[PDB]
Amino acid sequence: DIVMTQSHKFMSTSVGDRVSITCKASQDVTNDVAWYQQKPGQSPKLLIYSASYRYTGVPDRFTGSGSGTDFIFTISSVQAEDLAVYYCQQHYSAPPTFGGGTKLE
Amino acid sequence: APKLMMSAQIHNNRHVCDFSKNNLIVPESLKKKEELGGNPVNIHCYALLKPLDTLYVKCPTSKDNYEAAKVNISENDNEYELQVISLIEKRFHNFETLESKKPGDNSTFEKYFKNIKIKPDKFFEKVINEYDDTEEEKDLESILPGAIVSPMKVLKKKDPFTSYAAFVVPPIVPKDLHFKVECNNTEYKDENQYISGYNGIIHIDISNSNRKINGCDFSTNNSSILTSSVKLVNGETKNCEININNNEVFGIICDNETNLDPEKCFHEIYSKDNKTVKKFREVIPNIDIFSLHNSNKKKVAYAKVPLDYINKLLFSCSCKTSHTNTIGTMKVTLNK
Amino acid sequence: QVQLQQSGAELARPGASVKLSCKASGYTFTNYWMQWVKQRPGQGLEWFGAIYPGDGDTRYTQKFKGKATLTADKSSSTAYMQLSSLASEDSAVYYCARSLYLGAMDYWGQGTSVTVSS
Repeated sequence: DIVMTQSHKFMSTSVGDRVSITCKASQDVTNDVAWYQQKPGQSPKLLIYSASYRYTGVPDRFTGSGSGTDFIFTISSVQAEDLAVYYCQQHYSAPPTFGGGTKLE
Repeated sequence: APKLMMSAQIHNNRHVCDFSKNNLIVPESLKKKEELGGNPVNIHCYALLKPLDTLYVKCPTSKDNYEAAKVNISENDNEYELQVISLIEKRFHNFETLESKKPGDNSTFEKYFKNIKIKPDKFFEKVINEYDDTEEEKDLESILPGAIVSPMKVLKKKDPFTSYAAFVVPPIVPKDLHFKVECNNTEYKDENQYISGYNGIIHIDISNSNRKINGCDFSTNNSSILTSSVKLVNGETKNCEININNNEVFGIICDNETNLDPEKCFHEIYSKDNKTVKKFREVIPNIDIFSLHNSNKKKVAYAKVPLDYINKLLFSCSCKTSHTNTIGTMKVTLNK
Repeated sequence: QVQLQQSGAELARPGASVKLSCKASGYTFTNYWMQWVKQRPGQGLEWFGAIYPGDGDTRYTQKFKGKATLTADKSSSTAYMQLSSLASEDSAVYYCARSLYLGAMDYWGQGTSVTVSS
């Protein structure tokens, strides 16, 4: 199975800052990566699909980039409600696999 | 014979077949005896077309279209194309009684095939006549004027390994008409060379039912297609009305200056009363309809109604110009 | 209008079995994957397995193949996940999630909590 590594379990940022979260695939997955946001007590929400496309209704401050093995999720200007755990996931090869998540504080 | 098959027939107007994939990666009982690469196989699929029916051909999806499917999957298809999918979703893998006998990474598969390389783009608009060695990919229309033809498109974006294309044969053929299309790919296997290629092919014939038909040509009185016409081409609305029956053939022909309204006639029809476009399935869903919503051109449509057809409808189809301020048309009273 | 409604919380004794449900509405059930995602208390997301009800194909992460069974009822647009021989490691929230086959999970259920305890 493909391993998705989010090397940072935790990430701190101020309201109004830019922040980037990294996710590395153990093999090439092309653009078959999704990013999810999970806030306490809630189901995960899809934010980015196919590595760099904003999902329907996702605010403009959220973006993603990358192709191959190195992927980046970015918040251009963090808002106070953006604290959550962010997860990457690959679906290039079955079974889909999740990164370990990064908690934004 | 070679590995010959006829396309499957559905209703009285649909023909369909496909090509297989991943067949040169054989088991050791064969592979250990092999060296220096894999080769294509002698597989053929045949179509026999009559006026106004539709031929569907399915091929392994090119890597470009595969990658596109992975984002296009988020979009929906219209009902007609979904119905088409149910016509053509069948895969053809007839192993007969495969009883104790030898048989006869999703983008990695696409890459593994070194990017599947089948006939590209408007698979059936640019078509090869079997007339001569040039094999020129001619406009379908220059052989079959008024023909309706799709771009090539993915079968199920959620099963993005198969793509397909289709076209509708008009009433007029240049006598003994033959076309062909083909679908190639590559692969490799457990040998000392690690290369391999594969191919599939379709031969398209016609039956002895071609003739001029009804339909009120909007380009010329000296129609090469129709037994009826409408005075003048443009600048003012002109029209026809016709009493036709099942087992008769009729249609609508726009000029280069005009286009069909209904956009997908005949799948849609114009209701004279209340001035509105409806489906050719509103009261008669159990129906052979001789057209294609995703066609490359929306200027010409006709219908060949068989004797076993059970339907009846009073409706119209029209042609409108770039000014839009016209209803130039023919009223179709089918089985009136 | 796409909705996934999951069943209520379960308390189960070790060694017993439980069957969770995920009722889908608002889309063509047989054009999509229904998958399950496991989240143990305080931990990350684990992709569990999926069924494609259109053809019945199932796919499991290897570690979960032994004890879990995924099924679907096309007539009611409902997916089921059955956990057997429950152990403390099975205590978790299980989410169902819609995706195109092998794709991004766009709609999620609210989750069902399973607690394994004597």
